[PDB]
Amino acid sequence: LDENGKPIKEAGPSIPVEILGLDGTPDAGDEMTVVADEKKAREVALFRQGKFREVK
Amino acid sequence: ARYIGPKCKLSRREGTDLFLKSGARALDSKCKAENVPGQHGQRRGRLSDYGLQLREKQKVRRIYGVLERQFRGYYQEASRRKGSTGENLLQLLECRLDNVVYRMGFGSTRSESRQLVSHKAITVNGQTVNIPSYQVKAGDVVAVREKSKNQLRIAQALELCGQRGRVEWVEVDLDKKAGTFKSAPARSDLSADINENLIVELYSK
Amino acid sequence: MVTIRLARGGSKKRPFYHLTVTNSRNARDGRFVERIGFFNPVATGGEVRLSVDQERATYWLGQGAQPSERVAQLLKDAAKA
Amino acid sequence: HGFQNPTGPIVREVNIGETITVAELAAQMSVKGAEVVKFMFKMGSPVTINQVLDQETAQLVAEELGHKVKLVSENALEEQLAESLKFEGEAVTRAPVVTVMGHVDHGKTSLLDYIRRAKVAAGEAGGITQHIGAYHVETERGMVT
RNA sequence: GAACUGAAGAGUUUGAUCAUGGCUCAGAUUGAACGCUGGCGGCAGGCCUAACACAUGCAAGUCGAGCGGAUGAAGGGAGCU
RNA sequence: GGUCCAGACUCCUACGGGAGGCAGCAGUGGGGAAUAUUGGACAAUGGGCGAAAGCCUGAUCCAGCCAUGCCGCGUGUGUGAAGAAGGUCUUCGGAUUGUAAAGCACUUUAAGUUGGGAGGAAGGGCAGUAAGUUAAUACCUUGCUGUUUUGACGUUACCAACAGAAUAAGCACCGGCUAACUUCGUGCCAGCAGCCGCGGUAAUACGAAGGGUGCAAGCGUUAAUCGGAAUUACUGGGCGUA
Ligand SMILES: Nc1nc2c(ncn2[C@@H]2O[C@H](COP(=O)(O)OP(=O)(O)CP(=O)(O)O)[C@@H](O)[C@H]2O)c(=O)[nH]1
Ligand SMILES: [Mg+2]
Ligand SMILES: [Mg+2]
Ligand SMILES: [Mg+2]
Ligand SMILES: [Mg+2]
Ligand SMILES: [Mg+2]
Ligand SMILES: [Mg+2]
Ligand SMILES: [Mg+2]
Ligand SMILES: [Mg+2]
Ligand SMILES: [Mg+2]
Ligand SMILES: [Mg+2]
Ligand SMILES: [Mg+2]
Ligand SMILES: [Mg+2]
Ligand SMILES: [Mg+2]
Ligand SMILES: [Mg+2]
Ligand SMILES: [Mg+2]
Ligand SMILES: [Mg+2]
Ligand SMILES: [Mg+2]
Ligand SMILES: [Mg+2]
Ligand SMILES: [Mg+2]
Ligand SMILES: [Mg+2]
Ligand SMILES: [Mg+2]
Ligand SMILES: [Mg+2]
Ligand SMILES: [Mg+2]
Ligand SMILES: [Mg+2]
Ligand SMILES: [Mg+2]
Ligand SMILES: [Mg+2]
Ligand SMILES: [Mg+2]
Ligand SMILES: [Mg+2]
Ligand SMILES: [Mg+2]
Repeated sequence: LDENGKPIKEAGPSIPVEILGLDGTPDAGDEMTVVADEKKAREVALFRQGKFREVK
Repeated sequence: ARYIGPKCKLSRREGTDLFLKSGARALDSKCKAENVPGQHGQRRGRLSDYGLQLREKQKVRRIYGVLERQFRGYYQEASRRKGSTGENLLQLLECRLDNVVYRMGFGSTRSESRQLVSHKAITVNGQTVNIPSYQVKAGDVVAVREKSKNQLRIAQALELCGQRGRVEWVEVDLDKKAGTFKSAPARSDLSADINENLIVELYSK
Repeated sequence: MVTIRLARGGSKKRPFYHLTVTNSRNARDGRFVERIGFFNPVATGGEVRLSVDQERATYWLGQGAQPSERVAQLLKDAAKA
Repeated sequence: HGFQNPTGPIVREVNIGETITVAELAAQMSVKGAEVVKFMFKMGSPVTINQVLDQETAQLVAEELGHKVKLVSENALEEQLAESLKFEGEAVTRAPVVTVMGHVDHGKTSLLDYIRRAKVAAGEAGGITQHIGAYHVETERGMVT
């Protein structure tokens, strides 16, 4: 979605949007990247989750 | 999976020949095959009935190079079939494609015949098979692909299978490397040292 | 009404068909009245492509059963041979 | 294809991470441990068998004794992901982002409400901002975030 | 011609023994969960708990050859252009 | 996935006044030890309507995710004694890891790249001809003939070529039951444990290390059912003192 609802399909280089589809709630300051490779993204996220639990 | 590692500690632990090298040089003059592997090798350690049954099953499995789950499947099929499962298990083990390729002299050992079969170099009924479990039936004609007929491996394997004993149940056509499976070899065609009664006893518990 | 149609069995990308006489408002693979043969889209080797009971098929067609399009074509092909 | 007697020394492929013990380094070098420590007594500050040694000096001492040294990454997934994700060409201009900061009641919400004509300061619990707000507006000149 | 073919025990009460008797173990199965580890394929399976509450899309329509009406193509042309 | 009434609960509102029912397919919160994608097509088999093209179809056919299960295949093959170097134990003689490694020489399955390539397809439109129906070489129905047209899956199954050993092994256990043993630390501690039981200064039982034994893309633990249990005894037990 864009600012005032009305869902859109693309988002340009400096447009704030609301994305819907993550598994958990992130925290502010985290950066997002488009991976375009399902397996790589999933395994990297699992590795990051393990490191997060360990550091906690 | 597959057992890949030192293929001679198995002979020492089982205490029999248990062919795993090519048999070219010897067995005694490679490993001093009179002691169990490991630090505690000189100890004898007489073992119990369950130990004897386990050793017999392990010896058969390591001879034919199959893992435990496939072996349980073989046992279940032998029990299902008619006529004395004890030698039914051997009938069924002696019909695998890798074992048949080994008996025909195309490979030096079972591992090398598995290498040949898995790498798409064998045709059974004029068409390629690469499963080292294909139960060949009586009357099939195991051959070698024409693009794979000039490998040296087959040359040494044939010239060394020339002297190990006459199988007398497969006819190998040496000049062009084509075989024939007349029938399954009966119990009297194999070595009379395996006590398959121990295997049947072990699984019936 | 009462129809004659194909019930699908077999497995993924390997279809097998039973020629079944069913009340039309049943599931494709649900309850039926009678099976009158089969059809094999792949066959090959010793497998037969299709087999039908002539007697049962004629009896059910005489009782007012409407075959599907495939059942009509396959039944006329079987009657041809 | 029989036995050919080896002539020269023995060379291995030592693998080193972020840190390593001297004992482990000697083990991957197929040399006695006490030798390696001795080799430190002849070159700078010595070490002990069990002391945790770094990666740079580990690679240096492994290459000094004629061995092929290949190291590993402690977090190789991140470098593998980052490497094959950032490669592009082309460049275009973009609308600027701007933030508005100040003291409590100096009027930073009212300025944005005039620029956008949105009157959001009328709401808001307590008449204060407690959330960061991000807007994309078409001003009289161009687009601004 | 076939539709079967099939049945193991051990540890532990006593100084030692036999019996009685409980406990425990060796097997086969899960719609399984957890820990460590992890290459590929084929065929299957996947809210067992809250018949708890539900944002948003889709899941049942068709017939102009049953009937008025209004939408009114291409064309034949007619005039002026 | 219709109507009416009543009720509980959410919501709209311009405050006058209305709406809702995922135990359909995706999806969310919540509960939990724990169970997946806002996917594609109606090409196939079915269902509704139509006369017939055809329209509809989260049924269905397929794709996505997860070692959840079953099955199959890989992680190489032969030779190789200075029985290399290191590790471990030692009666200090040596033994073992071990043909294991290195060296030498072979092979390319699966995965990677390139190029070929079925089967799932029956039918539909048009055109012609021949029979039947009449009253009729009409319309229409039916055989056949010619032409044109259809596949989500899909970069399909499968096949051929290239490169290199190259890209791929862990888990539990080793006192008896029950296959597999020694050294070093610790000293009724720290700990282990299914049952007997281990640990108080030489621990094959705790924790490591060498070695070994089982399985193996899995291996263990927990939970649950039957078995062993003839321990509810119909098959098939007992009651003098258990
Ligand atoms: N007279 C006058 N009053 C102003 C002006 N700008 C803001 N105000 C007044 O100041 C008050 C607070 O302004 P506001 O914009 O809420 O300040 P703020 O910095 O956003 C509050 P916070 O720092 O918590 O986000 C408002 O009531 C507004 O009327 C101005 O230019 N002139
Ligand atoms: Mg397996
Ligand atoms: Mg403000
Ligand atoms: Mg105030
Ligand atoms: Mg006692
Ligand atoms: Mg439920
Ligand atoms: Mg509903
Ligand atoms: Mg749902
Ligand atoms: Mg409900
Ligand atoms: Mg929860
Ligand atoms: Mg789960
Ligand atoms: Mg359809
Ligand atoms: Mg229409
Ligand atoms: Mg629709
Ligand atoms: Mg759809
Ligand atoms: Mg799998
Ligand atoms: Mg798991
Ligand atoms: Mg040594
Ligand atoms: Mg086709
Ligand atoms: Mg023992
Ligand atoms: Mg001690
Ligand atoms: Mg113990
Ligand atoms: Mg221990
Ligand atoms: Mg249990
Ligand atoms: Mg009972
Ligand atoms: Mg029990
Ligand atoms: Mg009785
Ligand atoms: Mg009794
Ligand atoms: Mg009494
Ligand atoms: Mg008494």
